[PDB]
Amino acid sequence: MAVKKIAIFGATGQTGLTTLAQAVQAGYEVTVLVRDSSRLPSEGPRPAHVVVGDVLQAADVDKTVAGQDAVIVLLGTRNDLSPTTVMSEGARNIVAAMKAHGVDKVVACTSAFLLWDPTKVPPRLQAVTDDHIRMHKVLRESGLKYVAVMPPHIGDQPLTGAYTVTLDGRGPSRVISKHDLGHFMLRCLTTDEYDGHSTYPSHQYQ
Amino acid sequence: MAVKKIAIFGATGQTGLTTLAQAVQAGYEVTVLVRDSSRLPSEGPRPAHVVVGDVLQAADVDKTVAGQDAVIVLLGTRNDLSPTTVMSEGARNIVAAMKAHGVDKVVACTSAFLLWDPTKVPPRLQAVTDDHIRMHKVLRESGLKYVAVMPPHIGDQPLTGAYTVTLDGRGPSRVISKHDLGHFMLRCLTTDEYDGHSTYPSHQYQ
Ligand SMILES: NC(=O)c1ccc[n+]([C@@H]2O[C@H](COP(=O)([O-])OP(=O)(O)OC[C@H]3O[C@@H](n4cnc5c(N)ncnc54)[C@H](OP(=O)(O)O)[C@@H]3O)[C@@H](O)[C@H]2O)c1
Ligand SMILES: NC(=O)c1ccc[n+]([C@@H]2O[C@H](COP(=O)([O-])OP(=O)(O)OC[C@H]3O[C@@H](n4cnc5c(N)ncnc54)[C@H](OP(=O)(O)O)[C@@H]3O)[C@@H](O)[C@H]2O)c1
Ligand SMILES: O=C(O)c1cc(/C=C/c2ccc(O)c(C(=O)O)c2)ccc1O
Ligand SMILES: O=C(O)c1cc(/C=C/c2ccc(O)c(C(=O)O)c2)ccc1O
Repeated sequence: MAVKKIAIFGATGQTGLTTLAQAVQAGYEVTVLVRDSSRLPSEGPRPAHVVVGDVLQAADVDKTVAGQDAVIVLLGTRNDLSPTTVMSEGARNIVAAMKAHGVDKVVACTSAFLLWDPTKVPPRLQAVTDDHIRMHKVLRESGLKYVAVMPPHIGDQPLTGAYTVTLDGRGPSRVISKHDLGHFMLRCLTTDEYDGHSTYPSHQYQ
Repeated sequence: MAVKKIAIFGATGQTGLTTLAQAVQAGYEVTVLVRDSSRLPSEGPRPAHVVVGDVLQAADVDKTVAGQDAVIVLLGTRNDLSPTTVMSEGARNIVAAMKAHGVDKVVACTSAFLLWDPTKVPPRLQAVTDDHIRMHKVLRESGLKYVAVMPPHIGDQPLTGAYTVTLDGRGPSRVISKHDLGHFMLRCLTTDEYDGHSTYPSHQYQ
């Protein structure tokens, strides 16, 4: 494995949990950053390394990024649609840590709304989308090998590995399962073909 | 009317650098106040006059404002997430220097959060937004000819010169390219129509 040690940010979240499970099964040595109050469930798969802290603390992000081959970012605000900078400021700390530690590959999830006409983004999601836009700018400007993953609705359908990946535009379906989205984040570790592109994974579950 | 000499504050910032370059290419005689001259580009368009100093030092500001026809303010304190008064104290120094040297025109950048409901502000941006509000009041109460430029997200898109400007309200998208924002800063030097108004520049970048 050319990529074997990875940091996952957001591993306790909807997509992070299945991404972690798939990564451990695939043989990755995974380091996670978890907030003190929200640890990984005791029954689930165990990462190799756990850092307890906050993506808003440069020190905690540095500890998580040190020694890795690549970074997966699945940060979010769960059900909370309020104005926030946690994703963009978290990305700022991640970029600084990758540069300091010689890590180049970052696969980071924002949203397909970054490929929408802004006048059609639902107003209830505008505040979160605003921080996705801020995040994407931070990562694009970093000069790192950045894969911008921009999914549409994240659903509960199965892992298929059969989804479409649309480059630099909206794809033909409006859903991706959380399991397939995690599968795609990990696929991006094994190829350079999506570096510098936006990617829209989607599938028809049938 | 004929503005030929301008001071730019914040010329080494994201918007400042392109405003400066555009001003020099268009023929303005530009004076900049910079804390570190190595943060100015060594190649291409270069300002006519460089004052090395700090906007918090009244004598440095006075030396920058002396002899100008108008002032552009693109100050910012990106890293401050808790109460901060750099921009508003800078604006007090600028206003005092403008009055002492007979400079009547100031075009200054705050943010579109000043046009929207306060709960739109992400918590980590509350402090900078409070100081934007303080700087806006300093400039409004000065009696100077003041164009308040209140942009949304500042993006990276190429200069278009085709953006929308809405007066005393919001408008189309929630993004303006730094290049288009700089272009609009300079357009405000050539007209009185925005004096005493708030302006919201935005555009759709396809
Ligand atoms: N739901 C959709 O249909 C959809 C569609 C497109 C895009 N998106 C975006 O896709 C991304 C992933 O969504 P998701 O549903 O998988 O994520 P999620 O369930 O909202 O999980 C968010 C993850 O980020 C962690 N996190 C939040 N703040 C943190 C902080 N300060 N420090 C460290 N970790 C922090 C959370 O940890 P905790 O356990 O401590 O909370 C959690 O692990 C999000 O950005 C979302 O906006 C979602
Ligand atoms: N999407 C956005 O980022 C956004 C959106 C809406 C509004 N705004 C606001 O737009 C304005 C311009 O934003 P920007 O991103 O273009 O600015 P920026 O890149 O953060 O640049 C800030 C400028 O102000 C200078 N500065 C800071 N403190 C100074 C001091 N004590 N003395 C002299 N100069 C000082 C900086 O000089 P140094 O190079 O020496 O640091 C730099 O030139 C800001 O006020 C910002 O809050 C930004
Ligand atoms: O909390 C949430 O629910 C949430 C939802 C989103 C939805 C993103 C999206 C983009 C493009 C799409 O086409 C569709 C669709 O079609 O369903 C959905 C983004 C961020 C979120 O935090
Ligand atoms: O530190 C920073 O980077 C910073 C960023 C800002 C951004 C303010 C703003 C206003 C209206 C907006 O719509 C949006 C958007 O859409 O992203 C953003 C302000 C002050 C800052 O110091």
